[PDB]
Amino acid sequence: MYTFVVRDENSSVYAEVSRLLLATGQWKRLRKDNPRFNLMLGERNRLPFGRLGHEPGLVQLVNYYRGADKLCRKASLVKLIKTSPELSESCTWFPESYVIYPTNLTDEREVFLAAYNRRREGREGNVWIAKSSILISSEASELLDFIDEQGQVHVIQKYLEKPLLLEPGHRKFDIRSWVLVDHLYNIYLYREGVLRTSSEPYNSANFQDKTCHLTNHCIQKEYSKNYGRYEEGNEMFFEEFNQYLMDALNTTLENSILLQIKHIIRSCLMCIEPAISTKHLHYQSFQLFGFDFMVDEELKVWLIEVNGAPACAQKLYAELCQGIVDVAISSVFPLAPTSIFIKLHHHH
Amino acid sequence: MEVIELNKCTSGQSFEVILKPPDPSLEEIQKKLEAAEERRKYQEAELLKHLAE
Amino acid sequence: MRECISIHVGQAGVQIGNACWELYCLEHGIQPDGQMPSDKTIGGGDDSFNTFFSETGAGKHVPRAVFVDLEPTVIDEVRTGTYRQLFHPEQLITGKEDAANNYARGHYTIGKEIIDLVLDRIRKLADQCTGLQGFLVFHSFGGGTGSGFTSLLMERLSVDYGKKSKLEFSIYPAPQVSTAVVEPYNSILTTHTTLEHSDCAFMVDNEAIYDICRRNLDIERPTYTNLNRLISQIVSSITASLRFDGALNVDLTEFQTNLVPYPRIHFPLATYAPVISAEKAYHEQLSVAEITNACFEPANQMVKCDPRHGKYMACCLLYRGDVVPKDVNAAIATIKTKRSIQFVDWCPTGFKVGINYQPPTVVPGGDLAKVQRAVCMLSNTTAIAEAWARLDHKFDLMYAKRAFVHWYVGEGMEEGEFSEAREDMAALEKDYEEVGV
Amino acid sequence: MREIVHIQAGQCGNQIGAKFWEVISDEHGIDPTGSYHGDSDLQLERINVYYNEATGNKYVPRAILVDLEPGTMDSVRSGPFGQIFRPDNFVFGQSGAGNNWAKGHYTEGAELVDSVLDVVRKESESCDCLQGFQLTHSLGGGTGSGMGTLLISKIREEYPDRIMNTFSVMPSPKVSDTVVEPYNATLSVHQLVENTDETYCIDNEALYDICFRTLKLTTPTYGDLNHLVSATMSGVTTCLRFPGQADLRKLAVNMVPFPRLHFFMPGFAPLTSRQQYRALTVPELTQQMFDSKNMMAACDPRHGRYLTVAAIFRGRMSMKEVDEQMLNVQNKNSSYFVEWIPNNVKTAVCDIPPRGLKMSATFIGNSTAIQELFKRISEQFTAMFRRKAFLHWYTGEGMDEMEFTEAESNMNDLVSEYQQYQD
Ligand SMILES: Nc1nc2c(ncn2[C@@H]2O[C@H](COP(=O)(O)OP(=O)(O)OP(=O)(O)O)[C@@H](O)[C@H]2O)c(=O)[nH]1
Ligand SMILES: Nc1ncnc2c1ncn2[C@@H]1O[C@H](COP(=O)(O)OP(=O)(O)CP(=O)(O)O)[C@@H](O)[C@H]1O
Ligand SMILES: Nc1nc2c(ncn2[C@@H]2O[C@H](COP(=O)(O)OP(=O)(O)O)[C@@H](O)[C@H]2O)c(=O)[nH]1
Ligand SMILES: [Ca+2]
Ligand SMILES: [Ca+2]
Ligand SMILES: [Ca+2]
Ligand SMILES: [Mg+2]
Ligand SMILES: [Mg+2]
Ligand SMILES: [Mg+2]
Repeated sequence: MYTFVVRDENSSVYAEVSRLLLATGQWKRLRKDNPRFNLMLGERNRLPFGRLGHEPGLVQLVNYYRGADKLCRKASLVKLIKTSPELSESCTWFPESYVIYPTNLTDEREVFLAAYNRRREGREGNVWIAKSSILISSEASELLDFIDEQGQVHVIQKYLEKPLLLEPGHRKFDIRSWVLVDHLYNIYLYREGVLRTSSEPYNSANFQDKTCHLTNHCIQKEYSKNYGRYEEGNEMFFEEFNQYLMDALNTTLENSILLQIKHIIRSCLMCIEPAISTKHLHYQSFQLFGFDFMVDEELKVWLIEVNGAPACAQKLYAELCQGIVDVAISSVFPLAPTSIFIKLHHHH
Repeated sequence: MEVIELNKCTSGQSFEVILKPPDPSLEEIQKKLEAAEERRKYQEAELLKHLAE
Repeated sequence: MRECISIHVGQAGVQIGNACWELYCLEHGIQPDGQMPSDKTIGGGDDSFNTFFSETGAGKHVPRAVFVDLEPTVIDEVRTGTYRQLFHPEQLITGKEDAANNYARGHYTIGKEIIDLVLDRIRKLADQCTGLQGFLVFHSFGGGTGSGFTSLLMERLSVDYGKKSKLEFSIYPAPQVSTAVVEPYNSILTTHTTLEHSDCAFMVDNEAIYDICRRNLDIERPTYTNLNRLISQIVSSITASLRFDGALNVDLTEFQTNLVPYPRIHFPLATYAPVISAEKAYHEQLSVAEITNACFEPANQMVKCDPRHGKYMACCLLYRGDVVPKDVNAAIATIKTKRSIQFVDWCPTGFKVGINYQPPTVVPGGDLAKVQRAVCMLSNTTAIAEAWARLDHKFDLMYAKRAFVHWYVGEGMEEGEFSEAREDMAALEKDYEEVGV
Repeated sequence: MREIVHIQAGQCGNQIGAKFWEVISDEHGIDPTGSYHGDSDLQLERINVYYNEATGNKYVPRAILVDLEPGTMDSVRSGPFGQIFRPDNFVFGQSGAGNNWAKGHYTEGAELVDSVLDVVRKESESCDCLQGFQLTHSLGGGTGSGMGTLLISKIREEYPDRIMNTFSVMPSPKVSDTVVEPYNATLSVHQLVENTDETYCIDNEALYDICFRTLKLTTPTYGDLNHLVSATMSGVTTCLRFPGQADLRKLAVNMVPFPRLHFFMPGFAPLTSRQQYRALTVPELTQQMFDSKNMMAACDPRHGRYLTVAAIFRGRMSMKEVDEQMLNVQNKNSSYFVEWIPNNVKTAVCDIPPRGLKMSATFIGNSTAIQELFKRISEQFTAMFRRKAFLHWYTGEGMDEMEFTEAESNMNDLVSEYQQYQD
């Protein structure tokens, strides 16, 4: 009889995993503070990694990688890419970014302005976006002043002015990929992604109205008037998107986009493996990641960010959560296909 | 990667490599010990009083 | 030459001390009868090994050691054991009933009645010293004597030997080899009262030693003898610089200067490699790079924690055996490009290296195989705060219900000492976080 | 040299005590004449814990036999090992206690108690370093219950910092000599709450059910019950009589988190009926040891929570497999262990097994489920006290009703204290 504890009541993903675990009849849920557990579904913030793996005879597993925050933080990701030789400052799939600390608090203000002034002089498009852990503008003055009005670290990265627009609609979108890393650091890409589409026509001459520029599911369902017009819940899945790429662009989702997505996932996760691997640790970790990508009109894939506590598409909860149990939990605590994941092989 | 202060002798050697630059008094202890003894004496006295009753 | 006095308190301190002095004698060529044929100066001398051994007119080399326990069964092993002839009776101090795993019983009730005698015996050893450096104190956190009497002894030592350094070798409690539930209480109580009196403390978590014995030595259920012989190898690596010719860590003061820039954060992490089973027919001799790389694996640390998620304040590499500086620097360069070694911005990113050409000595019939080269890394990392957090958490669980508190109050301790000690530990955890994040 | 002084009082106390000394004398290789004839040095390593060494290499139990009538101690002196006890350590009157706590505590017992203390003092004076005392008695009678608790009170007055341990047999209407047993047991329990450091609660109802249901004895006798008590007493004192860890005070420190909650439920395995030669595996030993049917307090552990648990394994077995099974019982039923005492389940192993068994396990639990035992006694007490029934036996000895009402409230307070830690 295996034992687990639930320490994040707000996780829709691991509420289903917990539901599945109990349904097997071979897992028992303890009080959240009971130290005699095999599996911890930990809290998002300040997870007590230091107390794991010190119960005699208990093989203990947790659903988060200590140190994975370096990848799942706005400013942290930028610093990681610029300072890690595996990714380098010339990384071709990450938008030119800069970490800007508000003046009321290293910082990259002067470096940003230098590159900003260069684009302005060369007639090039100079539209940046400021965000933290949102404002879109082409004037450096407005971007820096907006950050000083806040008190948290922000990042300024280039705004993809030439995004791939779906038709009909002429509308922006982004691609969410769910990736699972087990205790052995196998990288599993869920076969099912989701396109979070904008239900408004993309307008390049008005960044003030952010409805057609931000493809967040919450913004479209609150400030967009065409929500659900083209696809239910502004969510297009790979089957429809692949069929579209073939009909419109005479190409496939695997060739035009997925190869780059798999390459980006591997690069990011392999880069931090020595820092977060639990191979020789007194406890074991796995974690579910949400990678967000942008695709431009040239079919080049750009990484936008990585989410360390992602939610899932309503239609895909059952399949993904069961997969988490099969490859992440039961592989360590076996019970008494055609896998839904794509293993991204790599050198350890 | 610099080495400094290399010292050698018959039984070994030592050096330094730089990869990058940047109470209660005796009286007070007695009081604490005696205060604890007094507390034990008081607790034992109360027990004996309880048993005498 | 400057002398060092070793003090062993309680069962853990005594049994570990017994294993250490057994090893010291083998390393210096001293026989169980105390004779040392290699020592050509009969009756005296100021050689490096004389920091730990005095000499009688008859040529006997006597450890500068005192053993103290409230129950005699552990120390009776010394009085009749192999090395019974090394110590004279004045050095072995035993009572009749122990502190019952009760810090307050060892510190107050019993400590008050035996402290003066223990200091007198220590004074007799000090009177034999021309320039006493200080003391090395071995004890458990969990025992009533190891925790309670040690803290009282350390307080009196600061009074009677103000200018003398004091180092600790402390056994951190692990339920796998413990039958006492109150050890978190005792550990926090003794750390609070000893913190201001200890210049540098080497904590050894029984959980780490236990798993190294099972994993590397293929011992299914290690005994205290298995644990102590491994611990004594690590202790020997740490104190070798005091007992052999050299220029690194040559006196107790140097341990603090090299390992402790901030006085309260004085708990360096020890990591030792290689630990090879003697039952193996023949093992591939590991290189300098390989044993150095092993110093950054959690599996060979004396306290299980993750130094990848802390900051370093100091790092010292102590090699024994066939090692030349060329290969050390080559290994360090390789590890920097592969490991996550982050120093605090106010400390230099460097390593102090000591090499002793004499490889590790293995006790005949022990569990450890003879190796051509071994290394002990001493790093002052904030990652060891994980061990304080673990211990403080168990404390909080029991103290919230006042479980077992009456045993301590019954010995004359005020309940307020619990919260005073716990708040001190909270301040210690805050100091670590301020430096490491 | 951590000596223990053993006292046995009244009929039950002396009959169980006699069997205890017969069992451990066999384990230590001591014959009925006090002469050692074992074959293992482990038999003598800690022999002085319970035996004094007389001239001629003779070992004499450090035992004091007390009663208010001569009958039972005459049987002991004529029993198997009756000749092994010190003749001067027999202290007895002629009046009897009439199953009356007041006679044992205030009148008949009061006239004899000073002479018992003289023998206790004599034995204590010849101890290198006395650990404490252990008393065997029943709570339902008059001598063991009334005079036994009187003795405990006077021993605590003279030896206030020594550990006092008891094996206390709790009465049951299923195995009853007289109807006043709940009166005597309620009066005694308050004394135990105040004046002992550790009490092993042995319920005659649990002993009966074990003999009848598990051992398949059609007509259990007091002798059959005492066989279980002997085996249990040997099990829980193994860690005192052989090399290990250790002493009564250390045991108390790790078993008793709150001073009044010092009443333990003991258990034993195996309990086999005559399929008796079959080898018993570690899993079987561990599963039975935690089974309610193997426990002797007649309380359902699954009705409360374990504050602390000690388990002793005897015999040449796999200590690796012991830890795996122990860690399996906890990590499979952690809902019955309080989560605010970390690592509150301790395991110890002893190489010497009990006579006739390849291996065995003894269980010592400090469980809040023991409140069920005190609740049963309290309800039986009140059913009679509500009508002042049989009180004249006690008022005739000078007791007042107010002392009964105070004992009633004292034990209900104790029940209330267990209930708060069970939630
Ligand atoms: N490594 C190691 N740990 C030990 C040894 N002996 C005891 N311990 C540990 O020390 C703790 C118990 O404290 P002890 O040193 O035995 O107790 P003490 O200092 O003699 O104090 P009291 O017996 O209570 O008076 C437990 O955590 C044990 O695991 C030993 O020989 N080696
Ligand atoms: N450099 C850039 N160029 C173009 N669009 C961008 C961009 N950076 C962000 N966006 C837009 O912003 C949206 C999401 O922004 P971002 O992911 O930084 O905020 P967020 O993290 O709160 C949403 P989530 O974490 O759920 O993916 C995307 O739909 C994308 O279209
Ligand atoms: N287990 C057991 N219980 C007994 C024995 N003799 C008496 N009892 C119980 O003890 C109580 C009677 O007390 P008893 O010891 O005979 O009275 P005393 O001589 O005045 O102390 C009743 O609850 C009996 O069931 C015995 O030999 N074994
Ligand atoms: Ca000499
Ligand atoms: Ca000092
Ligand atoms: Ca009379
Ligand atoms: Mg995000
Ligand atoms: Mg001890
Ligand atoms: Mg009777």
